[PDB]
Parts: sequence; structure tokens; C-alpha cells
Amino acid sequence: ATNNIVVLGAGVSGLTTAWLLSKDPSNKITVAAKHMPGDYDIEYCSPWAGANYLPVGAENSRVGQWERATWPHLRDIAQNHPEAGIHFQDTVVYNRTKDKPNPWYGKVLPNFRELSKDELPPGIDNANRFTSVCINTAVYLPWLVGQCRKNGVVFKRAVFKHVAEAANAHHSGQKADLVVNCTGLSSRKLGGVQDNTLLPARGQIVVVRNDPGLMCSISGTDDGDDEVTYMMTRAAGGGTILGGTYQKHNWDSLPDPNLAVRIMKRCIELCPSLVAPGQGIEGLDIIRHGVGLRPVREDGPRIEKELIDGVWVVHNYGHGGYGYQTSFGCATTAVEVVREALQQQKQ
Amino acid sequence: TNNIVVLGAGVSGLTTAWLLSKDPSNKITVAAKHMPGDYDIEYCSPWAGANYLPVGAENSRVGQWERATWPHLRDIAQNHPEAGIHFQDTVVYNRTKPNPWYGKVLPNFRELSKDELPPGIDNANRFTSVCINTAVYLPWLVGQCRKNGVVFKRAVFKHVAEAANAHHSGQKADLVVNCTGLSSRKLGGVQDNTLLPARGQIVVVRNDPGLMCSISGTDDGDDEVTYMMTRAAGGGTILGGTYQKHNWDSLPDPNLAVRIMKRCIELCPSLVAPGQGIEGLDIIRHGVGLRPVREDGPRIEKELIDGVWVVHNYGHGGYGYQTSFGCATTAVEVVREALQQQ
Amino acid sequence: SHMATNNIVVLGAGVSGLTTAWLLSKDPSNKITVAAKHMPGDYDIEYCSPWAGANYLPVGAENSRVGQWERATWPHLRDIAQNHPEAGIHFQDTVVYNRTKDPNPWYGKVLPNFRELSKDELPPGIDNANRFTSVCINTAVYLPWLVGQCRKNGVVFKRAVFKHVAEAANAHHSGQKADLVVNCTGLSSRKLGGVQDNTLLPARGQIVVVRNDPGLMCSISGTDDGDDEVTYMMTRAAGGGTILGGTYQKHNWDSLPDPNLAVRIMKRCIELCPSLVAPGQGIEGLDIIRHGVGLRPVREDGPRIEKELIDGVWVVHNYGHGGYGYQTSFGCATTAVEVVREALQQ
Amino acid sequence: TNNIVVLGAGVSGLTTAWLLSKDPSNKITVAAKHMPGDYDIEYCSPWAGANYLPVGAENSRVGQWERATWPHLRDIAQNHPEAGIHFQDTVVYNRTKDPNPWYGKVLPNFRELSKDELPPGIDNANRFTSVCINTAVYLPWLVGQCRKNGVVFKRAVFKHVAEAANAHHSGQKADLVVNCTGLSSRKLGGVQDNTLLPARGQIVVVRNDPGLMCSISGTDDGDDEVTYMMTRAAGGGTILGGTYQKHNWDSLPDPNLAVRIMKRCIELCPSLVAPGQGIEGLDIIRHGVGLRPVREDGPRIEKELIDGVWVVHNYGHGGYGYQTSFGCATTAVEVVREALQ
Ligand SMILES: Cc1cc2nc3c(=O)[nH]c(=O)nc-3n(C[C@H](O)[C@H](O)[C@H](O)COP(=O)(O)OP(=O)(O)OC[C@H]3O[C@@H](n4cnc5c(N)ncnc54)[C@H](O)[C@@H]3O)c2cc1C
Ligand SMILES: Cc1cc2nc3c(=O)[nH]c(=O)nc-3n(C[C@H](O)[C@H](O)[C@H](O)COP(=O)(O)OP(=O)(O)OC[C@H]3O[C@@H](n4cnc5c(N)ncnc54)[C@H](O)[C@@H]3O)c2cc1C
Ligand SMILES: Cc1cc2nc3c(=O)[nH]c(=O)nc-3n(C[C@H](O)[C@H](O)[C@H](O)COP(=O)(O)OP(=O)(O)OC[C@H]3O[C@@H](n4cnc5c(N)ncnc54)[C@H](O)[C@@H]3O)c2cc1C
Ligand SMILES: Cc1cc2nc3c(=O)[nH]c(=O)nc-3n(C[C@H](O)[C@H](O)[C@H](O)COP(=O)(O)OP(=O)(O)OC[C@H]3O[C@@H](n4cnc5c(N)ncnc54)[C@H](O)[C@@H]3O)c2cc1C
Repeated sequence: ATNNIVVLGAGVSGLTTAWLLSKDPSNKITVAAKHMPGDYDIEYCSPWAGANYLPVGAENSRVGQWERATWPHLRDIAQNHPEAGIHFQDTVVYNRTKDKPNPWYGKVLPNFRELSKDELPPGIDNANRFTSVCINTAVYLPWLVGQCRKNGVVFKRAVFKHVAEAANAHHSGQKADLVVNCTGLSSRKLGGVQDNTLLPARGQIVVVRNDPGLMCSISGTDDGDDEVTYMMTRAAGGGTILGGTYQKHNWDSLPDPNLAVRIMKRCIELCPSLVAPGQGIEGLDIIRHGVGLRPVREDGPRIEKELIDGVWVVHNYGHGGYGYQTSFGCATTAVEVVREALQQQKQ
Repeated sequence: TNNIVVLGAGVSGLTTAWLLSKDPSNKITVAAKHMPGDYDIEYCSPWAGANYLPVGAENSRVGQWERATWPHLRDIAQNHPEAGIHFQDTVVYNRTKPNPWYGKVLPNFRELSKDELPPGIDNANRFTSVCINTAVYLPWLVGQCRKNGVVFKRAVFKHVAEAANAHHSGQKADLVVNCTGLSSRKLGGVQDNTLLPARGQIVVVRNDPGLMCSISGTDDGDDEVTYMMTRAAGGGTILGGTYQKHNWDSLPDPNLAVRIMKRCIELCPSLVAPGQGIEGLDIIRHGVGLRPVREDGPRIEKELIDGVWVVHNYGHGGYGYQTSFGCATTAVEVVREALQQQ
Repeated sequence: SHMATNNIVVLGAGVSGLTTAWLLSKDPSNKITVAAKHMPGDYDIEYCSPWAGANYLPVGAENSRVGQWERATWPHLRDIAQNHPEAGIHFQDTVVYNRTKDPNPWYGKVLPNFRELSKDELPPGIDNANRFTSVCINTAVYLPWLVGQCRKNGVVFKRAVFKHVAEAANAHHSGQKADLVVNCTGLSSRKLGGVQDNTLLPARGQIVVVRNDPGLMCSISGTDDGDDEVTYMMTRAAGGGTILGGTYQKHNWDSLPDPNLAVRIMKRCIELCPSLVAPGQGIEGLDIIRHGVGLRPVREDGPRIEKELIDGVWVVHNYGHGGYGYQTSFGCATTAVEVVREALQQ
Repeated sequence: TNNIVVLGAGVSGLTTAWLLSKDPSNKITVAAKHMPGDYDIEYCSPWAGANYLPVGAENSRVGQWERATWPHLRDIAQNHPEAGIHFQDTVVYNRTKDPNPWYGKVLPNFRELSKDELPPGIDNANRFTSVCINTAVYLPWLVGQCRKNGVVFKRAVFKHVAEAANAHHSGQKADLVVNCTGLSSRKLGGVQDNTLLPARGQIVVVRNDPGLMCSISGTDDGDDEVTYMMTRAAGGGTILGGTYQKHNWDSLPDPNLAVRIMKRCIELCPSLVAPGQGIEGLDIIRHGVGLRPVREDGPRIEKELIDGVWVVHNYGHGGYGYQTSFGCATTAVEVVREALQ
């Protein structure tokens, strides 16, 4: 007794859901996707990410629980599988006086300490230090492809205009029993879905060779509500990602030079160890610039079943700026919605 | 214990670092300007198809390196699907403008009879070779190095000797292996005047034709070729191509792209649905790399430069993946030789 | 009773901004600064004008505002084509096909050498076809030519970026606060402070620029390749190259040319007017220069030309020209001049 | 009627076409791959600043051409504002870390800076008025001038120079081809000039108007990096430079080089930004890279019978194609006229 599943999409959400589904021997799985790991394109968010684990959800929220559920998997991969491109990094988070002390992730993440009042920079209300992970997305996304392959997942280049078409793309040559929709921001335009609550949150990055040795971030800036500051160093020499930008309803794919300059200035002033004692922006050794669009949904991630044109579909999209840090938690819930959808299909 | 900096993180660098990492007396840093995940004109490896299609003559250095590399690639395609290499049926058509040595090497080798060969075609070979999804394989190689304790660092060097100061131990490296490819033309203390780019333009499509096919030449020009190959694990199909010596142009030419796409659908029509032309190709993107061609082929040899022992492994032209393990095995041999003198 | 002066800032340097600047400059009473983020010679998705074909081929209903602006614009364009070859406009023979899937249009009484194509001559699946002489603008010559025409009349051009329309009033070259600002920011009026026009939307248009000169302009009213895909061609004056189109994708901001869209544009164009290539050739006979994508500044109510007081500054809008900014330019610029003269009456 | 094909539409071709067009016995086709409005690394002209800042020795071919060029540029700036040429105040700083030039006798209000006027680390400095060309207005303006005189323009790619003689708008084989292909003369058939080489120049285009052209003799960032700025006429933007990299063909702007251009420029002339601002004070339009067509012997202006066609070359202008444009064009016309007999 087998189930033909097409996972539509090959970003974090598609790859993590396909991998977890593949652990069930009754699932025969095709990952069908327009863009694959190795691709850089504005329609494909996953490779643009930093990425790190830095919870943004409230303790009792859906997102918060998803973040909480994801950590043990990411820690497991970081501890046991150096081939996956995940490493542990010391992390500092600064919260400005113009604004949260002792967050829930303090009980979860290793080496959590709250910094003393005399250790705080001017303008900072509270700060904390802890161990978390930075994901080298360029190594990790193909690692997930690889893990899916070991469990017999077949990958296939495809483009669909409507979600129900994905059910005709299963490698068996037979109709899929279920389609899992991990199209992210493309679910805004995809037929049978057309989710109007989706919006891009544009994110510009500068990729640099300089290794500061820790992840840094501040709660806000004085450059505007949509210009943020963070940095993280990717595992396995992948480079340092300097950010950033959070521009809702902005679709612009091309790095803006002014914005790039301001990210770099904000970064070298937040964590000066990026550069030598005397230096400004010129001591950064830039690899490239980049821009992705965060698939922000009004109510956050949509993980639910829907019978669409006589095809059972389990959605798993709308992960905004937290798709990696919710990935395993979200994929797990999706695995259960798939089970539930097939259980209704069986009877 | 030997503090080795591998300068470079393309196929040559990664494959050599991996073979070196098998020796526990080696402490290995990979230091490089560009890493897997990067697309840049200075970084050839991501631009490759890539496949195994020998170009060296039987008893040439290149030929023996190609011969030595096959069992490594076969084993990876057989036993490690996570690496992004799979077996593919291959066709090689030879025009007018037979029994090649790889016929005794590659599985399922047959030569085509004249009743099967189209007009203007002299002879053809059919066989099983491999296609490498380089987007998966390059990071896989990073991962295998990582699993063996290899440390990866982002670095830029003006001079080859500087790499000896980038070792992750903090101590001065005993040896630097120069795996900088085409950058060894300008690299301090190497400055190799016999290196030239052979520009290669590609078209990346979603269409899976089920096989690799290539021809010995085209009517579109001396420097224009036809090949296609489908990458493993849904990596896409690579349509080629171009071999343009002393051409450094990083940008895809729209005219060359259309010609690539025209020649490919004519060579192997199963790329497209019956009666479709170029519009039938679902195009992912275009691409351009520069092959690091060297006149005397790959340079693998030891040299004392500014106190630092240097073993070069560069100048692999269009055949860096298909000589990777073979060249890296020679590099290891020369590394042990240079360390014994030390 | 001193020399009467009006300090005007024209905000924007695309066709709307430039044509309106030029018309205002012919009044010696006006002292004019053109302040703009992008200028002729720049390529950017925020700047629609250099992406245009561009031709004259009316889309407005006879008695509609757009239609009347189109009619008013032809004389100016024809005169420039007639008398000023330096401007990069030339006349070209033009054919339009109206398919059976979708007859004596008003421009038949305006444009020279017009004819209805016969019952015998209409190709399969076409209800009506018309041939006529119109104009093709080499935008890469014409936009800088308009800059030059403004400069002759002492218009000062200044690079500037504003978050709010009122800030343009502080950008006048005289050092004094502007009396009026002309808002010609096209699609950027969606986001610009004090304007925030939610009725603006992009209509993405992708082109292929080629070397091949068919010696005529030709379009069709629709295609088999979807509602958002169209077919046209025009050859720019003065060796400017041939523009192959196209695409009309509402609510699509994508700045990058899609290679599949490019191939289909070229396939359709090869079909519609075969003398692009030497017969026996397909797409490979085209000598491609480059690909290009622009976003047409579509407004639901068409072009906004009205006076508004935003903060202390009188503002005259002239934006929302969609895919017809060149063929309405002089018509629209004339109305704005009159609205400016209206607001200055105080 | 002399049927002339001018092969190429950068400064060399356009200026030469315009000069030849003033003789009514010439029927001229400008045939070119790339035309004004295009951006491509095979097309050098739109990547230029451009300004007049002579580099040739007093009695050299180049310096003579620079000298003869000035009055043409001065005149266009004086009487023809529509052409996008700008009079600009100019300062040239010579570092002590790295002399009364001949152009002191050519350019208006030239004066050496006094001892009190020299900044720290500066040996001597020259102040004068020169010209900045808005290449984006001026190139199309030249096309327009050619058009007014009956020059017809044709998009065309040729693999061999002699083929250009078949592209004449009359339909008859051209009496003469003018080779104005710049760096493309290295690969173009019948020419294949191996003394050509690229000198790569990266620029930053900014909105900030400093009010003057600033230039310095050298850098602390290595020989192949330079420092200059110039503001284009008619709101064309300010061009920040730069680099001079022999044999580098690279078309992509390198971000580290860009950052260093911007720092050197705000340090050379701080009125680019406001006091307190660094590189964030610069309002960037875009980055760009062109390849100067450097030739060993400088510009090649001579007749050559290639196949059955008379070819007058005018290429290899390096970083001085604009400031020698008219000088060189005039000589080419003389060479053309002779070749017709
Ligand atoms: C600058 C930036 C930094 C970020 N940093 C972090 C971080 O530090 N931590 C974190 O957790 N998150 C981060 N994110 C967010 C994270 O990148 C996203 O939430 C995540 O990538 C969403 O992945 P996805 O699989 O849902 O969508 P995608 O990555 O967009 O994948 C969608 C898949 O569906 C395919 N597809 C879409 N439509 C079709 C179709 N019609 N037919 C066939 N295939 C289709 C696409 O090709 C693709 O394979 C960041 C995002 C940005 C932009
Ligand atoms: C279109 C195309 C198709 C191809 N197809 C095939 C194929 O089918 N089969 C096949 O076998 N081969 C193929 N090749 C050839 C293959 O890509 C090359 O032979 C191979 O990638 C060269 O590898 P490399 O590691 O030696 O050099 P590279 O891949 O160029 O790596 C060089 C490394 O050195 C680093 N580096 C350089 N300079 C410095 C510096 N100064 N400081 C620090 N680091 C530096 C770079 O950042 C990089 O990490 C193809 C090539 C092209 C262009
Ligand atoms: C592919 C394509 C083909 C077309 N073909 C034709 C055709 O054949 N015929 C025709 O009539 N039309 C055609 N069009 C339409 C035409 O391009 C537009 O209608 C016209 O360009 C709009 O001009 P504009 O000056 O109003 O806007 P723009 O060209 O975008 O000019 C806006 C100006 O405002 C400036 N600006 C904006 N915001 C700010 C700010 N905040 N601060 C400072 N400056 C700012 C911009 O930099 C720019 O200088 C075509 C369009 C496309 C996309
Ligand atoms: C960053 C930078 C700054 C500069 N600043 C200055 C400055 O301040 N002052 C100054 O004087 N100079 C400056 N220069 C130099 C100047 O830009 C060049 O010297 C000049 O533009 C060369 O013009 P050209 O017409 O000879 O060559 P191009 O501009 O390259 O034109 C060559 C023409 O030939 C055509 N062509 C080539 N091959 C073929 C073919 N095979 N078939 C058909 N057509 C062909 C091309 O398409 C083109 O139309 C600068 C250059 C750079 C890169």
C-alpha cells in the first residue's frame, strides 16, 4: 500500500517536508520545482537567506512553537553532521531603549546570559548572549536534496500554472494522491491558491569574506523602520552575510547601491571586529550583493488540507523571515496534515 | 604533523583537499576567494556541465588521469546518490571535418553502424558515462572535506606564498597546494603565461531528454560546439556550447544562446515535443565560464617559492572534473615527495 | 511691476517631465528646474521612458481624454519628424491586424496614407486590417534631444531624490522656494509622499532589441500565447535598432527579462512579419542587441492632470500614462501647461 | 559622389562621419554593431566620463591631436548647450609621494596653485577651466548632427572589415571604409591588431554635484587604481573614478574597487558630501566598467588596401578618445581625401 506524493517546491519548506515524508516507507515522493538548489532567482527565496536561528515568535503563538520544535533538529544536524553546512555560533542581540528582557528562547538555547548594565553600549536597554546556529544555505539546501535522494525521492524540473497540475507530475507516471504546496511567495499567483494575504518583504544583503566570529543583531536602527542590522558567518567558509532590509510590498530584485553602503556602515559600527582597528567600509572584502523576497503572509504559515479540483493539497507556505528556523516544526505539522488528508481519502 | 593550505575551492582544490584529508598526519585548511554557492567569472567549477567524456589520447598524461578518475566517479554514482552524480546513456557523433580507448573503460560501449549514422557523420559511439550536478557535487565535496576535519576559510591572496599564513592552526603552513585554475596566470610567484581562457557559454533548461549527446563540431563556426547533458537530482539540463580561446567575456551573448538552443534541438529532438522549435525549451537561465586552458595541460609539480613549499594543481582546461581524482592522486604523491625533502 | 517670474520645479525627466518642461520653457515668465532621480542615458525599472519602443498608435476612444490627447500629440510629433532629423523620429509604414477572435478607427482621418485592407487581403483569422504611415521614435536619441531643447531655453537639470512632492519645492535652481511643482514621476507616484496614488499599477512590458530592419511597423490585436502576451515590431530612427514585443503583465514588478518570454516574442514576430529574417531561417536569423523590461505606469482612471496644494506648495500632477506616454506627451503636456497657468492665477 | 562606409559609432566614427558629411560629394553610411543608447563592454564610448585633460607630450602625435581638438569642444560648450558639454572649474593635484604643462597655454584661466593653497602631501597643483562631456547627451547629439547632413545609420555586425563596403545605403559597393571599431580591431578580420589591449576602468555614477572636476596624480591603493571626479552637463550625474588596469577584460563592477573609488573621491574633494558624512553621503545612481582601447603606438590613422577595398583606420584612442576626437577625425578626413585619388 503506497501513496504518490508530489511535493511542489524545492526551497527549505519543500525539501524539509519531502525529507520527513520520505521516512515513511508508504510514501513514493516526487519533488517537482521550477527552481532548485544551485539556482539564484528572485522567485526562489531559500538561497537568499542568511540563515540563522533567531526566534521572532511569541511563546504561545503558532510560529513560536514551530521555532521551539525546530531547534532540536538543527542542533542535531550541527552536532552530528558537519557535511550539512550548519555550525554553532555565539550570538549577541541588542535591544534599544526605544522599545524584551529574558525571552523564551533563553531556556532553550545553550549558554544564555543577560549582559550587565555596565556592559551595555549607549542607547541599549537590554542585551543577551547565547549559542545558536548559522546555516550555510549553499551547502545545506543541496544537503537536504541529497538526504531526500538517499530515501528514494525523485527530483524533477517543472513549472505549473495551477496547483492541481502538480498531481500529473509524479515520477511513477500515475496521478499523485496528494500534492504538498511549498511554493512560498508564488502561492500569491498560483492557480487554485492565489493567496492575496501574501506579500514580499524585500531583504538586501552584502556577502563578505570577513569573519567577526559571532552573530550580531540590533532590534532597530535610525535609518528607518525597514532598514535593519545583523550579521552571521556561514559554516564551512561560506562567507559572512551582512544585513539588512525589511521592505514590505517591495518586489525590486536588484541590489540598491545606497542601501548596500548603509548596511555595511551599520554592520561595521554594530560589531567593529568585522574590520581592523582603523578601518571603515573599505576593510570589508565583499563577495557580492543580493536580494531576496520574504514570503510574508498576514496570519503567518498556512499549513492545512484543501481538496482543489479533485486533488488533495496540503499547503506549507508563508514563512516570511523565519522559514529555516520554523522548517522542521512546520514540516512535522504538514506531515500530520498529509496523514489526516490521506486518512480521509482512504475511507 | 603537516600544516597544509589548499589554495582554491573548485574541483581541483576540493578533490585534492579530500584525498589529503584521508591522511591523519595532514592538518588541512582550504583557503579560497570563491566557494561553492558563488557564481563568478573567476570561479570556473560551478559553470561546468559536468560530464565524463575523455578528450585525452590513450597514453597522454590527461588520458591516464581521465582513466584513473573513472572508478572514483563510477563508485560515487553507484553508491552515493547524495553526491549528485548519476549514470546516463551517452551518444558521441563524429563528423567528417573510431574505436576510442574509453571503449574498454566505460560500460555498455557500442560503436554505431553506417545504417544507423546520419549523413555527414563518419562514426558514432554509444555508452554509459556520468553527469555531475555540480551545484550538488561541489558542496558535497566541501561536506566530505568537513567530515574529515578540513577547515574552510574565505581569503584573497596577491601572491601564492601568502597562503602559508592562512592556516587554521595559526602556525606557518609547511606546504601550499596551488589550485587557483586560471588565476595562476596573474598569481604572484606563479604568473603562468601559458594559461588562456576558453570561454564556454551554456543554456540551462528544464527539459529532460533522457540521455547525453554531443557532436565533434558544427557548421556555425570552429569555436561553436553542440552538447547536452541532464544533471542528477533534478539539477536541470545543460545545453552547449562554445570553446572560445582568448575570449574573457563573462556575459551571455543572446545570439550564441539561440544558436546553442537551435543546434541542441536538432541534434537530439526528444528535448522538445513533436513539431516544437526553441519555444518548447523551458529555460532556467544562461551561463558563461572560462575554461583554465594551459598549453602543456595540467601543471602538477613541486616548487620552493619564498620559503614556502608549493605544489601546483592547475590548468585543467575543459576536463577538470573528468581528471579530478586522477590529478589529485598525483598531487598527493608530489605533496608527500615535497614533505620528505623537507 | 518688476519682471514677472514663476519658479517652477519639474519633478521627473522622462517624456512627461521633459515635454512639459519644454512647453513651459517657451513662456519666458517661467524659471524652470528639472529635478529627477533618473535622466536620459540611465536604464532602471523605476524609469519607464527609455524602455519604450516607441511609436504613435492610438489606443484611446475617439472622444475619450486619452483619445483627444493622442490626436493633439500627432501634429507635434509629425513636425519633429518633418523638420528635425536630429531628434531621432522618422516616419514608417505601419500595419495593424484586428483578429476575428477579438474597423475604420478615428486615426484613419488623422494619419497619412491610410487604407482599409481589402476582403481579399486579410490573412486567416483577421476581422479587419489597416495600413498607414506613422512615426517611430528612437527614444535613446529623442530623450536627450528633449534635454537639449530644454537647455537651449535655460532649463537647469538637477539630480535629486525626494520622499515627498513638497520637498521638490526646495530644489529650485534660483535658490528660492518654487512657486509650483509639476509632478511627473510616473509609477513612483504610487509611493511618493503627498501623492500615494493606490490607483497606479505596473503593466510589465518585455522587449527584444534586434539589428534586423523589416522597413515597417506591424502589430496584431492579440496572440495565442495568453492575454498578457502581445506581438509588435518597430524600427527606431537613425539606426536605433528594431524593437520586438511584447508583454502586458498587470501587477508584475519583475525587472528581469524572462528567457522563455523573449523566445516567444521572437517566434511571434518572425511569424507576423517574416521579412525580419532571410526566408528559411527561424529565430537564429535575428541579430539580437539586448533584452529589456519596463513597467508601464498604468492608472485606472488614465493620466492625472490636476492642481493640488500639498503643504504650502501648488502641485500640478502629470502622471499615469500607462503604455501611451509618448503618443499623448504633447497633448498631456499642453493640458498641464494650462493647469499650471490656472494655478498661477492668484 | 564618394560612397563612404564609416564602420563604428563611438566618438571616433561619429566625429569622423560628421566631418566627412560637411563635404557634399560624400554619401555616408554609419554601419555599427552598437549605437548610442547601448551599454556593452564592446562599446567603449558610453562608459567615458568624459573630460578634456591632456596626457600626450607637447610634440607627440597625441598631444598635437589633443591641442587641435580643444577649440571644437570649447565652441560646442560656448554656443551649443543642447550638446551636453559643460564648462567646469578643474584642479589637478600632484602628490609629493609620487610642473607647468603645455596645456597651460591652451586652456582658459590656467594658474598654478600657490604654496598656501596646496593641501598636505601635495607637491604642486594646477587650476584651470576645462570641459566635462555628458556622453549620454553628446553621443546622440553627434548622431543628430550626422543625420542633419544626410548620414544614414545602419545596425550591422561584420567579421571582416572588407564586408563593411557592402553595407552602403546606396546599394553600390563603397569607395572606402573608415575603420572606427576601437578595441574590436583586435579580433576584426583584415585588421587583427595585436598591439591593441584593454585598460579597464571602473566608475561610480553619483547624484552629488561637487561643483568642480578634481584629479590627483596617484593613490595609496596601488598603481592600477586612480582618483578623479567630474560632473556631466545638464544634470547627467557625477562620474567618480577610477581604475586603469592593463590587460584586464572584466566587465563586472567589483564592489571592493567601488568602495575604494568612493572613499578616495570623498577624501580628494569633501564637498561631494556634507561634513561628517562618509560614503553613505553619496547618492549612487549606478556602477559601470568600460575597456579603454589602448594601442602601443597610440591611435592608428592611415590608409590600407584590404582585399579590394580602401580602408582608412581611426582606432586605438585609449583613455583619450574624446579629448583627441576632432584632432584625429580631421587627420582621418585628410587620409580619406588622398585615398579617393
Ligand atoms: C535576505 C533574507 C534573509 C533571511 N534570513 C533568514 C534567517 O536568518 N532565518 C530564517 O529562518 N529565514 C530567513 N529568511 C527567510 C527564508 O529564506 C524563507 O522563509 C524560506 O526560504 C521560505 O522557503 P520556501 O521553501 O517556503 O520558499 P522558496 O525558497 O521561495 O521555494 C519555493 C519553491 O517552489 C517553487 N515554485 C514556486 N512556484 C512554482 C510553480 N508555479 N511551479 C513549480 N515550482 C514553483 C520554486 O521554484 C521553489 O523551488 C530570509 C529571507 C531573506 C530574503
Ligand atoms: C561551460 C563549461 C563546461 C565545462 N564542462 C566540463 C565537463 O563536462 N567535464 C569536465 O571535466 N570539465 C568541464 N569544464 C571544465 C571545468 O569546469 C574546469 O576544468 C574546472 O572547474 C577547473 O577547476 P579548478 O578548481 O582547477 O579551478 P576553479 O574552479 O576556477 O577554482 C579556483 C579556486 O581558486 C580560488 N582563487 C583563485 N585565485 C585566488 C586568489 N588569488 N586568492 C584566493 N583564492 C583564489 C578561486 O576562488 C576558486 O576557489 C567545463 C568548463 C566550462 C567553462
Ligand atoms: C516596453 C514598453 C513599450 C512602450 N511603448 C510605448 C509606445 O510605443 N508609445 C507610447 O506612447 N508609450 C509607450 N510606452 C509607455 C511609456 O514608456 C510611458 O507611458 C512613459 O515612459 C511614461 O513617462 P513618464 O515620464 O511619465 O515616467 P518615467 O519615464 O518613469 O519618468 C519619471 C521621472 O520621475 C523621476 N522620479 C520618480 N520618483 C522620483 C523621486 N521620488 N524623486 C526624484 N525623481 C523621481 C524618475 O527618475 C524619472 O526621471 C511603453 C512602455 C513600455 C514599458
Ligand atoms: C572609464 C573610462 C573613462 C574614460 N574617460 C575619458 C575621458 O575623460 N576623456 C577621453 O577623452 N576619453 C575617456 N575615455 C576613453 C574613451 O571612452 C575611448 O577612448 C573612446 O570612447 C573610444 O571610442 P571609439 O569610437 O574609438 O571606440 P568605441 O566607443 O568602442 O566604438 C567602436 C564602434 O565600432 C563598432 N564595432 C566594433 N566592431 C564591429 C564590428 N565587428 N562590426 C560592426 N561594428 C563594430 C562598435 O559597435 C562601436 O559602434 C574613457 C574610457 C573609460 C573606459
